[PDB]
Amino acid sequence: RPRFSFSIAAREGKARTGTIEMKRGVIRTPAFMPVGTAATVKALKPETVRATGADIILGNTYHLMLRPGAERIAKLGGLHSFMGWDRPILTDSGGYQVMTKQSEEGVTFMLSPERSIEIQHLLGSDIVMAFDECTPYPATPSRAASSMERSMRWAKRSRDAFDSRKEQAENAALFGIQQGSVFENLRQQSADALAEIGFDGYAVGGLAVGEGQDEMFRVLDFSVPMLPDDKPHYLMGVGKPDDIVGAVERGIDMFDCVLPTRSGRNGQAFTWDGPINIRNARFSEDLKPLDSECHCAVCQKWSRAYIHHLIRAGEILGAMLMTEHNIAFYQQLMQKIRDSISEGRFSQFAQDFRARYFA
Amino acid sequence: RPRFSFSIAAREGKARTGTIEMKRGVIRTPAFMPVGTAATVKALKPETVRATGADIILGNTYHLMLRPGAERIAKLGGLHSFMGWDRPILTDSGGYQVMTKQSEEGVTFMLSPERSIEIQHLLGSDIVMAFDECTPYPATPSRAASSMERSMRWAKRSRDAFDSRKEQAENAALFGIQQGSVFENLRQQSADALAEIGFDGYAVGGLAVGEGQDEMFRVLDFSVPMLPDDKPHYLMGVGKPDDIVGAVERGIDMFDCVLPTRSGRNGQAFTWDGPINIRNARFSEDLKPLDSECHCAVCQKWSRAYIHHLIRAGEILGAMLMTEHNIAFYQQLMQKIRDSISEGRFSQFAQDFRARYFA
Ligand SMILES: CNc1nc2c(CCNCC3CCCC3)c3nc(N)[nH]c(=O)c3cc2[nH]1
Ligand SMILES: CNc1nc2c(CCNCC3CCCC3)c3nc(N)[nH]c(=O)c3cc2[nH]1
Ligand SMILES: [Zn+2]
Ligand SMILES: [Zn+2]
Repeated sequence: RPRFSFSIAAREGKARTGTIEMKRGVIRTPAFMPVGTAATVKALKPETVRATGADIILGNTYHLMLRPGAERIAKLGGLHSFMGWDRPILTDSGGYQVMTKQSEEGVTFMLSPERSIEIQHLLGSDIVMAFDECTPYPATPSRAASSMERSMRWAKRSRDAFDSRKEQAENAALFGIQQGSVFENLRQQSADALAEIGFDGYAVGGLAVGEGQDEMFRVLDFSVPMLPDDKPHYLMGVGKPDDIVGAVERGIDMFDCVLPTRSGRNGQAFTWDGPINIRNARFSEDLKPLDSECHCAVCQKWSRAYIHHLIRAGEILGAMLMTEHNIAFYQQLMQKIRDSISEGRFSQFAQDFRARYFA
Repeated sequence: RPRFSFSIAAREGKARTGTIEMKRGVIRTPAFMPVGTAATVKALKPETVRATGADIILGNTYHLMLRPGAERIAKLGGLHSFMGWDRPILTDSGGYQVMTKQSEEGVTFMLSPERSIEIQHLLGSDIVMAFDECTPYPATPSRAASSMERSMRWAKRSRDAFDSRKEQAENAALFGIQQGSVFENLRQQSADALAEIGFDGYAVGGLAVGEGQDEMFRVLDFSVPMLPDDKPHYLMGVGKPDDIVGAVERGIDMFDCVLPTRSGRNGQAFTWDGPINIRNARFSEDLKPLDSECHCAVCQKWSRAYIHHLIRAGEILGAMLMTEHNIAFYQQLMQKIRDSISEGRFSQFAQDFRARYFA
């Protein structure tokens, strides 16, 4: 395999399906990336994450640079070896989660474009995110513009830091992040600056920060077409099933979110008929699986009533089973989206999905 | 298979190795039984418990009768179906863990010999423990005697309750529990009373309650020979690796303990060179597996340094990996004990084990 090759195999409207080939593996797009924190996808062995269908996972830079330390992980052989995941890993740049002392050089809380890129190198990341300033929502246009402009200066710094390190440049990929809050002109300036610099993929940053789905979709409507069509489009931090479907309808190829893992541990199970909270007393004697159609190992073997008991009791197996189901559900969603675009029936799928999910 | 058949295949001194055949499976003896609580072996899927080599697990009566309820579990199909373990289950009688208002009828806190036997029936237990009064340590001889005598009255009540229920009598087995604290004459009276009543197996109760290994071994020395030789001998609540080895040297066939699961979640890992606490800073960059010879999946794939990180971080995968290793270690110990008795070299094994474990 190549360092990086994105190929689009089929299209429907603005939606695309295809593949990213990297040295450590192939990523089917549109892709959902389960999130680790602290070098683990919470409550799952890597082999379980893979069995759900995940092709890539996100590593948590912020946590790891604090514990156990990026240099320690490199000493130990890198994140893949450390945690036992041998397929691609995307790492965020660490600044969204830091967001103490902010300046043009970076932030102390320390992190700069150069140090972020070096930490991701030490971790052995396959997809490296440029270091950016996420812009709070709402933002005035002045503030949005200042932030975006800083982020684009930091994007060039990130590019040059990555390219400076031969090992990294030859084996990893680098994504830039579009800012500009909800303002179309700032989103355009941002897209143009990133395209001039040139990246292997382009994230849409600064969304899912409190604006709500209608506003998120409105900004995606104009923002995603601004990015280079022939590179992947990553919507950071999104999201709920219905958010994913509409974002693919608007040209997004990649997704990450803590929703399935975090809310699973809290009792929320995704189903094709909408989310359920398994702690609810109505499930205490319900012998059906979490979802009626789901192919995961959890739905093949255990009832709602058992998982209800486990979560009510605070048992670790409860978090394990809920998280495996939720991540499997997300992967099954992505598979249905891929197959429906490939068959030219995604718009029908989206409508059918919504009718039933919100029934 | 039969309801219950214990066959001794080989002997060495007082040690025995053999098999218990039951309808749901065969149990290799000497056996270690992982403990659930709340219808789960903490942090493990049943298939993982089986992969470690366990032939039977213990269910936690006390917890289950409170949550989710014994009648609810029966409504749902019984404990085996509920939790997904289709092999034998031993259930304790619930009184050790209760130990509010104690009387000849039983205890309120409610539980009596009859209700304990019925709860174990509702759970669908394969090996049912008689309901007894555990005797605190230390105990005066008067107090020990009174308690033992009550327990033997309750043992007959348990026998008659079990036999009254045809379904239970035909498909499950019933064990009696010897009391008498550390007093040989009371242990003899107890053995004699239980033998007169007749049980499928005999537990040694009332030990591992604070007396220390030397005293535990002294009481086993005279107590186990008092029990019928041709039935299994169960030492309840024992214990550390070294306790297990010496107890098999004294004629014990079955063991249960929370030590491997509970202490695993706390950072303690068993190894052939003695226990280690993985939280210790000395492991932070140690690339070796938890134990150098262990065949478990955890030692094949992850380092001490990773598990150290996980437990320090309070990550659920840490508890999962530590518990799988510890239960696998215990099962490997039992296998070495079985093979060494079968080959007439157990006394050598015991000496070698101790020299290295305490090196
Ligand atoms: C939920 N919304 C959201 N998340 C955003 C994130 C994070 C995406 N997820 C990373 C994981 C979080 C735990 C470890 C890795 C964002 N990140 C960056 N760098 N810039 C954004 O504008 C940015 C914007 C984001 N919006
Ligand atoms: C650790 N020592 C110890 N435990 C004893 C236990 C419990 C054995 N383990 C049962 C599991 C605990 C959680 C759910 C099932 C004892 N039980 C009974 N009935 N009588 C004893 O003398 C008795 C004596 C015991 N001594
Ligand atoms: Zn499922
Ligand atoms: Zn091991």
